[PDB]
Amino acid sequence: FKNKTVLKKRCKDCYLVKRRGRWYVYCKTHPRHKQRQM
Amino acid sequence: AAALARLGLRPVKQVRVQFCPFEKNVESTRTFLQTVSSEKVRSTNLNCSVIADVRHDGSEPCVDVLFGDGHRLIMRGAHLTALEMLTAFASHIRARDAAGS
Amino acid sequence: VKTLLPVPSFEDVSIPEKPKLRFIERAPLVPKVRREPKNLSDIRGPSTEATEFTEGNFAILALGGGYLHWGHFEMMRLTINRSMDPKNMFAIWRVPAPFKPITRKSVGHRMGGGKGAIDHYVTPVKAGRLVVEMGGRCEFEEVQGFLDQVAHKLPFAAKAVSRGTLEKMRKDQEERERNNQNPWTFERIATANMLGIRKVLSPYDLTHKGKYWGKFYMPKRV
Amino acid sequence: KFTRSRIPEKVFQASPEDHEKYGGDPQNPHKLHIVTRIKSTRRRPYWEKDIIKMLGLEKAHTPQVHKNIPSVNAKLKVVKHLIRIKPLKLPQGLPAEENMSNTCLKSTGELVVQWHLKPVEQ
Amino acid sequence: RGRIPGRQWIGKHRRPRFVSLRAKQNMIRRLEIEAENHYWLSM
Amino acid sequence: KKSGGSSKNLGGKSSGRR
Amino acid sequence: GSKAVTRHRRVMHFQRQKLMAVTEYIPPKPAIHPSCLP
Amino acid sequence: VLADLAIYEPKTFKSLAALASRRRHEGFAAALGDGKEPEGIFSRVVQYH
Amino acid sequence: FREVVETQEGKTTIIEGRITATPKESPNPPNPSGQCPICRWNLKHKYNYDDVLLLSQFIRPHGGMLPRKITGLCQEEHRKIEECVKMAHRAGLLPNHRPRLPEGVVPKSKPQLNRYLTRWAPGSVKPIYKKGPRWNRVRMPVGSPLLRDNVCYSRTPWKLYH
RNA sequence: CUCGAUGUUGGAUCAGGACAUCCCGAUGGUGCAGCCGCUAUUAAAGGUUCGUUUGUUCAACGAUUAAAGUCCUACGUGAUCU
Ligand code: FES
Ligand SMILES: [K+]
Ligand SMILES: [K+]
Ligand SMILES: [K+]
Ligand SMILES: [K+]
Ligand SMILES: [Mg+2]
Ligand SMILES: [Mg+2]
Ligand SMILES: [Mg+2]
Ligand SMILES: [Mg+2]
Ligand SMILES: [Mg+2]
Ligand SMILES: [Mg+2]
Ligand SMILES: [Mg+2]
Ligand SMILES: [Mg+2]
Ligand SMILES: [Mg+2]
Ligand SMILES: [Zn+2]
Repeated sequence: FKNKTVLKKRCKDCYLVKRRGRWYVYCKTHPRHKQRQM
Repeated sequence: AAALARLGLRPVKQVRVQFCPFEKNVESTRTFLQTVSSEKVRSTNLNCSVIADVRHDGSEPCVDVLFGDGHRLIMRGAHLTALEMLTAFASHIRARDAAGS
Repeated sequence: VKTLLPVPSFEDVSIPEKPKLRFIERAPLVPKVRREPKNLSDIRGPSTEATEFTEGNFAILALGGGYLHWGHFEMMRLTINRSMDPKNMFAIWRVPAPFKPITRKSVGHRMGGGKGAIDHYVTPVKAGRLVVEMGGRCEFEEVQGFLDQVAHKLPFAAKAVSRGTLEKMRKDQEERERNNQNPWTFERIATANMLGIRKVLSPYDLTHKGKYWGKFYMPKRV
Repeated sequence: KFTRSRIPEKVFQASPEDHEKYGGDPQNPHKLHIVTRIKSTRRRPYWEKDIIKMLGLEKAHTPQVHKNIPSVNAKLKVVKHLIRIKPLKLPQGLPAEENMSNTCLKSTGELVVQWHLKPVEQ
Repeated sequence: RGRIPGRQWIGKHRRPRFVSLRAKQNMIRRLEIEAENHYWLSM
Repeated sequence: KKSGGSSKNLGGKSSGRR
Repeated sequence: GSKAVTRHRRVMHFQRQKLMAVTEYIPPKPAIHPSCLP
Repeated sequence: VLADLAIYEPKTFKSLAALASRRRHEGFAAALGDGKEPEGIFSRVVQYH
Repeated sequence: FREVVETQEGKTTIIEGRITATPKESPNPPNPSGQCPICRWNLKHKYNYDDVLLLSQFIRPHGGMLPRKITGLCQEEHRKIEECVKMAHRAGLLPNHRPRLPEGVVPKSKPQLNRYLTRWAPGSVKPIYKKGPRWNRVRMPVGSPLLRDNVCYSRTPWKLYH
């Protein structure tokens, strides 16, 4: 998880989900793509 | 076919799709045939027969699945969607496979 | 039967011999000796030069006033020359090279003792001016990507535009002024000095009409 | 710099829609204004202070009558933001020597020549 | 916390003032009076 | 406290001619 | 004081703030939302 | 006087409250109408001259 | 509506579908020209989170929203009802539309806090530990901005931030 | 602001607070096999050494430590000391 002001999907397997009041990027194929809205 | 190809047809022994194409309630069952008759799904297990039985009796469409364990799944598609039948079919594959192993 | 549509043809378009952006020098050819006043009104208000397309079809529009130093020109040049197709694209400068001298006093010194020495040069830009103009055998979606990337790095509010989006932008502003349901507008009040309001306004507000504040431009103001 | 303000002449050209809204007659202009100061001269330039005095408007909320003529209007325009201008209406005509002492200026701008302080029998 | 640098209502950094609904209505009320003044000064 | 420079512009102090 | 052109957005005189507030664009509102009609 | 009436003449004050309430309801009826309705009985103003 | 029944007898499962009774829209809508159920009955701007008789017609048996393509609502009204349903659940106004619980699951006892006009999900909101100055106060949202155009019978407009 | 005086470095004594965390806790990512690391989220309850030279704050060096944190407090503290 890296904090990001602008969330961007980095591959086709990234999906945007809003959890605990903020947006996240989750990716099972490449966990390094995981992002947290700052 | 992509979602059903991931799971495979390993525990399945036969799949028989019966419908009367001149009737008005066969579209879901014909869509089920399109998905399971795909080369991707069929290539997951070459010992599983996929049979299409066309009829003109006026009977309601049926999908009869025989698993290797000996259990049967009968999905009557007159009032089922192709997605529902494929979801149920996937669920029983996920179960019968565990029982055998 | 998915319906296909015709495609525009750019065969009639010509490409210059040097499509890339030329190099901009830090300082003018001959260095200036006479030191100049700050003259902040060169970035204040609407632009009256380089507001229309000349050769190309696409550009970066300035939505505010500012000064372009040499560091900005290098960012524009390299970013554009790298992202463009020399065969089917071409770009030109719509702003002159830095000519306005900016003095600085040596660090640590007190107020007074005359004026500082010329440090660097800048190019003043007003709101509504085209900074770079592109064209060639290309659509807007092709250049808009890296043009907006450049526009974001400018010291003022900027945005990539085309002959169409610029025209629509201007006609949309005129439409808002006509159908405005508010019976009170900044212009009417200011020009008639209603409420004695000119005691808190500027002489320039008679022409800017509340759309401009310092170097900032407010497009939502009618 | 803050200076006196030149008002464009177009500001004082009434449109047909204005005549409907306010009810004036362009062909029969009113003769006299009713002018009342409703704003302070504090925090206003001295030239505005000076004109308020000339018009006899030093005391707020005190109606003064003035001639509706270009010269007077020129002064009124300088301080238009400090005052309220209404037309003097004469529903029973001008006061005469007999009724000089029985007049009252109503809030509607009508100067009546009889003031009985009685209810209307009608 | 939440201090305003220097004096509140002067200088570079100031306490922000906001326009209330009644401040707007007050201004519009005087705009209507002046608009009518314009009319009666036109004839 | 660094020592500063000086202005090199002299004269120019005439009053208005009226 | 600050100059007429500043790097930050200069604070306005309160009377000017009110002027801006009172002269904001008001869009024409239709009686019936156009999406609610054939 | 209104404060004095509330303390020492509560029946007169209730009548005044009723009168105000009646005039308030007449206002609403008038505002809702399109001019067809005649003026309310308590809304009529006595004119002086 | 359509029900799906799974009947397992011996080694053979049978999946079927039956058509049950379907409710019909009340006859003679007051605004036949209306383009969605809301404006066909002149209900636009005239319903709130507590109008469960209205809201309950557009939700699934377990409390979930129904698709806009099925109900026929417009995007604007569909979003208003969606937010209103979330507030109705959180206020406890839909006690017979609770989530489906798998066999053997009994929720633990949780503290009961009565609430209404709840915009956010309780677990996703942090305490306001620093309120900030009067001129930059952190506010507690109440209600939904989607309902800002609802008919207001008072002279004060709806306060959406407390 | 204070010159009809608001005592000026470092140290001693006692420490209050911030977290932009040095150690200890909980997590995501890794060019994370493991052992060690790097990076980010969360965490301020508790802890954060002794010495040689130098007035020193620092710095270098010796020996340790789970770690020898960054800062604010009139560069905290002289009607408590030096
Ligand atoms: S179309 Fe009328 S409210 Fe949706
Ligand atoms: K920028
Ligand atoms: K200040
Ligand atoms: K002193
Ligand atoms: K020593
Ligand atoms: Mg202060
Ligand atoms: Mg001279
Ligand atoms: Mg002189
Ligand atoms: Mg100045
Ligand atoms: Mg003293
Ligand atoms: Mg401590
Ligand atoms: Mg932290
Ligand atoms: Mg100290
Ligand atoms: Mg002391
Ligand atoms: Zn990814």
